[PDB]
Amino acid sequence: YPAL
Amino acid sequence: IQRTPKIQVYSRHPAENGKSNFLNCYVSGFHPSDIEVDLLKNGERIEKVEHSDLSFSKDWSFYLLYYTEFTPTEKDEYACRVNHVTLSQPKIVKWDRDM
Amino acid sequence: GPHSMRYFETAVSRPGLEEPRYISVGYVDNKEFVRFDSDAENPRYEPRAPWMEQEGPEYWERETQKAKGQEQWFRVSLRNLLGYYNQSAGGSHTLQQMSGCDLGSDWRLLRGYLQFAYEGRDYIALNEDLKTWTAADMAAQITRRKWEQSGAAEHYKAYLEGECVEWLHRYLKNGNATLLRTDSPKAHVTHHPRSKGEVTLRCWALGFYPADITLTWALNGEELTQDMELVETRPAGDGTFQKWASVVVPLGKEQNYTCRVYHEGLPEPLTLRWE
Repeated sequence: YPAL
Repeated sequence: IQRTPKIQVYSRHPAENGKSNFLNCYVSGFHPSDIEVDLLKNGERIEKVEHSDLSFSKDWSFYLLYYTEFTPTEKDEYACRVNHVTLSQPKIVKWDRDM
Repeated sequence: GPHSMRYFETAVSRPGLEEPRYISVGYVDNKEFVRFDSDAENPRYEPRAPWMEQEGPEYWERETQKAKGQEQWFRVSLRNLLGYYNQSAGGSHTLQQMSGCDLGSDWRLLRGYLQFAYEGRDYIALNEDLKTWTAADMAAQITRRKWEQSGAAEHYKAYLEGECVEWLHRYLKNGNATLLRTDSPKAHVTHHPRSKGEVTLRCWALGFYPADITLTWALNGEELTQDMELVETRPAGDGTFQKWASVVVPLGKEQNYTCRVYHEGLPEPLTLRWE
């Protein structure tokens, strides 16, 4: 999952 | 954001002099999470007071449960002292057994 | 039913120590059953509820590894957030996440759940469609457009729609004696002077579970909304919860007021007056  | 803590002081069971109980201090609705909480016995801090693991609600604000065993007597006065960046001075809420 | 599982993750960055504090807590039907704190002895997820003890070493290790993964995820997100908001350095910030799933009485999925917050305010959240995002503000639009390009949604949905439900099932079967129980509320009313010709009436509900409950004051057959204080349901300290509802009543007319308690475990609502 990609970070903010 | 900054949310001042909501404080509630109370006993697990309806208090009864001479009968072992539990003194609770529920601090909640606060943010950020660094917070100071003490329980008082006749104005004095009580050693070894246990408390819950940090948590938070739907609205993102934090809450903790502070407690300690005690046996309520006629004249013993209890209270909860709470300090948080939103307060200019520690907030003291007295335990009213017959709320 | 309903039923739910939720993981509440908090990360607080501290000055001088470029490693954020990461705290994750898991709940089932709102009861804590697992927890991980990076400020612990040897960070690792730990059983919070008895029915979690039957989990073997493999369960913990895997769970703990993910936590090590989230510490990282939260470390970078914080750093990125710090920028989006043109914030300084050496300060303290909070990033929080809520994730989970709900089920109806039938145990099928009712809703997927995923949402984030920064500094105590909504940041970005997955929509109930588990395909679109709602960004609280400007900066969140950056994360939004950034997450739409990579298709983050589909993955979360995969989890929330499947894995989440599966794990919830197991937890539900393992501790059903604990979770599926209901403790009916015990009620009573207290009296307290408020003003010259004004009185305070307090309705109590104690030892109930789950925490959900409804308290009302009524005149004849209509509920009272004015000068009626409702306090936040609180934990008894032993798994049960407490709450009360107060209303300011004219001195001498108390008898025409009634309290009512509605709760899952009650055959029928509790109705009582002052005495």
